Amino acid sequence: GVVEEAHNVKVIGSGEATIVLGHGFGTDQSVWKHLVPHLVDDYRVVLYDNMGAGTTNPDYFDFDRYSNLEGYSFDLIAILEDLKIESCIFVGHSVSAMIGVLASLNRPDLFSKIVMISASPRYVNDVDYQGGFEQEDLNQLFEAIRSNYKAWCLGFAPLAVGGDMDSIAVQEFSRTLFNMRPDIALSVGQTIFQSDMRQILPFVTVPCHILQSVKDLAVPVVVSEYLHANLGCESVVEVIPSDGHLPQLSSPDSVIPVILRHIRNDI
Repeated sequence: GVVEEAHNVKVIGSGEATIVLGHGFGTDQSVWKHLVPHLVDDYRVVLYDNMGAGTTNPDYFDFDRYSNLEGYSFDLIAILEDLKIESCIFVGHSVSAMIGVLASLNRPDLFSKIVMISASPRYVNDVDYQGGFEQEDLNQLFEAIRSNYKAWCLGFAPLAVGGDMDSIAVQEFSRTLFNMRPDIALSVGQTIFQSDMRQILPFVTVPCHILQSVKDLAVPVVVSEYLHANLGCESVVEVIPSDGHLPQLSSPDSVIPVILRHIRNDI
């Protein structure tokens, strides 16, 4: 199918119990490689890539469509409808947590639970909210992307992944970052880092499990609490004693058991 080719959709197993996993900026569905082995016995598992990932065709990246996170949420519902999925657990890494939230506002019936890893509704600080970034440092970030994309990827990957700067996960993320087309990377980085989901959190109704590393470049721990306090749905937080924004890839021994408990157990 067109949709499923374009998003590199992969479906493993069958049956009603279904889990759909959405990745964050700069990576692709391979971020889930240490989680999926533990899901396939119990669930139909659905993997897909966001439009604009380096594994996707840049001719399909419609700048107007993806200038709002809504564009991605429409892609997610389309995939679910294409696959005839009437209900799933959705696991959203980084921006995909907010993409799943938006999709659940339009179609809450499609989701029984959202499990967020490394989520944030707002990165920019204001006098009454800490998201982790001042606008001036975002401006410098974007200028670096603009001036030398390879150099930016090499410097950003170790910061994002955390841990040892020479690790396999840092190398993997370095590689997936650099596989994006530089103009798409710049555009999507701006859209995500300038986003603001805070105002819609009270309207969420699907239960949410809010998971993050205690040390995350892009997600201060107070953001987990902000999500918990302001989401309209039932929610639970668990901060993991791990480092990094992609901790399911880089620290699976400590992280995967936590994710599995939240998938397998309801609030």
